[PDB]
Formats: sequence, structure tokens, C-alpha cells
Amino acid sequence: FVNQHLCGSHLVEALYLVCGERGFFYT
Amino acid sequence: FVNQHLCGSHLVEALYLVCGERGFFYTPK
Amino acid sequence: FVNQHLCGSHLVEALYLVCGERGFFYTP
Amino acid sequence: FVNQHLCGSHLVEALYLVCGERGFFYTPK
Amino acid sequence: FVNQHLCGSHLVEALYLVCGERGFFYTPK
Amino acid sequence: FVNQHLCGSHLVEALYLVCGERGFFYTPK
Amino acid sequence: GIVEQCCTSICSLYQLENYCG
Amino acid sequence: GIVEQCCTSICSLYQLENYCG
Amino acid sequence: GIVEQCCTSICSLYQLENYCG
Amino acid sequence: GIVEQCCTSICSLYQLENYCG
Amino acid sequence: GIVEQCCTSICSLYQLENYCG
Amino acid sequence: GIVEQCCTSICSLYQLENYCG
Ligand SMILES: [Ca+2]
Ligand SMILES: [Ca+2]
Ligand SMILES: [Ca+2]
Ligand SMILES: [Cl-]
Ligand SMILES: [Cl-]
Ligand SMILES: [Zn+2]
Ligand SMILES: [Zn+2]
Repeated sequence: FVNQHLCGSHLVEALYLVCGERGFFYT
Repeated sequence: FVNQHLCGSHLVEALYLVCGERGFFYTPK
Repeated sequence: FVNQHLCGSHLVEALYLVCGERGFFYTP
Repeated sequence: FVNQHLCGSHLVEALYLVCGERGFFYTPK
Repeated sequence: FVNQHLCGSHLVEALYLVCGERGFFYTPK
Repeated sequence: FVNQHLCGSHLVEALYLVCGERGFFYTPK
Repeated sequence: GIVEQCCTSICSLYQLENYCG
Repeated sequence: GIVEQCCTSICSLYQLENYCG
Repeated sequence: GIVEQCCTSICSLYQLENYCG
Repeated sequence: GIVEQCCTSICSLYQLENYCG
Repeated sequence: GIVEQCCTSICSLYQLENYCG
Repeated sequence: GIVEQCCTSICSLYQLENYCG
């Protein structure tokens, strides 16, 4: 529920830094 | 350019909020 | 409760995007 | 423009911590 | 370890904001 | 100093994610 | 109260819009 | 792309929605 | 507004507290 | 999905790199 | 540690200032 | 400092880990 949504917000931020020029998938 | 890098960091946050369960595919291109 | 405190932090970020120039009043 | 849209995003986050229980009202105007 | 990681991410932002120029050191257990 | 402050906020998040359990020093000036 | 409604369950954009000006 | 469009001028939520999957 | 006062120059925590409700 | 993999237990930086483009 | 003190209960700005440099 | 090095030019993650304790 709420906890998963909050964790997902930090996931995309982590993906943005790690992936860089390659981009990332979020599904 | 750091400002472009920082701007993209806010874009993915907005994309996560807007798309939600449908997801998205981010590309700096 | 920290988890409620952290949820409020994300709520105002979401309020900022959706409301835009109309603004908002975070009461809690 | 973009610079001030990004700055305002950090502004409301700063207001959330500083104001706490009192709350706050945000207006870009 | 998920909750502590999420809390730590918000702690460092608060430490950056409230401390400003003195700086801070962050370390887990 | 607006750009420096905004930049520093993201560096702190980046240092937290990369250093992890090692920790990091932060000193603006 | 926005915390009681949206921190116990996920709030959509329309429910979030109701807290704007 | 998304960066060249939404980092020189601000993008609304509806404009960002077109980039969803 | 707070944008014209804190995004053109750095605002302290004391100055931000002026906008609390 | 990434949510079920990395929000129930912490994922490393290398594990996150699996989802890059 | 700051984790054991502020991640199960809410710390104010004044408690967090003790971990400054 | 890290601010001088990474706030006008993009720093990679492996550049940033040099500032870890
Ligand atoms: Ca963040
Ligand atoms: Ca954020
Ligand atoms: Ca933040
Ligand atoms: Cl969180
Ligand atoms: Cl920024
Ligand atoms: Zn969070
Ligand atoms: Zn930013």
C-alpha cells in the first residue's frame, strides 16, 4: 500500500543516478 | 550541464507520480 | 511515527506538482 | 522558468520540516 | 532494512538543510 | 548561492546512496 | 486532514487536487 | 525528447503523461 | 511571494519560518 | 517487478543496474 | 546513533542539529 | 571540495565514492 508507493519513489531516483545515459525501465 | 542533470532527477519523480502503475521508460536521448 | 512523518514529506511534493500556481495549505 | 520550478520544489520540502505541526501555505504568487 | 534506508535518505536531507555550512557526517550502525 | 544549495542537496542524496554503510564526510565551506 | 486520508491509503490526483487553492 | 522539452520550459502533468508506458 | 524572495537569493531557516501557518 | 524485489528487501547498486536501458 | 534515535520516533530540527560538524 | 568539482560539471558515481569515509 502506502509503504510500497513511498519506496517506489526512491527506486526511480536510484535508477536515475545508476543508469545515467542508458535510461531505465520502471514497470 | 549540472542543471540539466538535476532537472532530469525531478522529471523521473513527476513521471513516477503521474504514470503510477502503468510505469514509464525514461531515456535522456 | 516516522513513517507518517516521511509520508507527509512526499505528500507536499505531490501537492506542489498537482496544485501548481493555485498553491496549497498543508494544514497538518 | 525551470530554475524556479526546481527551486520551489526544494522550498516546500524545507517548509515542511521547519514549520512542522504549524503547517504552511504555499503560493508561487 | 528498507525502512532504515528510507529514513536515512530523509535524515541526510534534513542534516543538509538544518546544518547548512557546518557540514555533517552520516554513518549507519 | 541558490544553485550551490540545490546542487548540494542532490550530492548528499548521491553520497548516501553510493557510500552506503561506509558513510561520507560533507563540508560546504 | 490530508495525512489521515492519504497516508493510510494511496490518493489519486483528483483527491490530491481537492487540497489545492 | 523529455529532457530537451521539459528542462528549458516547464511541462504540465498532462504533457508528462504522454511519456508514460 | 516566497519564490521571488528565496529563489533569487538564499533564504535562511528563520526567514522560511515566516511563511508557516 | 522491481517493487516486489527491492521494496521488501534492500537491493544493491548492481541489482538496480539490471533495470537500466 | 542517529538511526536508532530518529527513525523510530520523530526528531525535531533541534535534535538533528546535535549531529552537525 | 565536492561542491567545486560536481556543481558545474557532472560527476559520475565512481567519482563521488572518493568522498566516502
Ligand atoms: Ca530525492
Ligand atoms: Ca523528491
Ligand atoms: Ca527531497
Ligand atoms: Cl520514505
Ligand atoms: Cl534542483
Ligand atoms: Zn521518502
Ligand atoms: Zn532539485
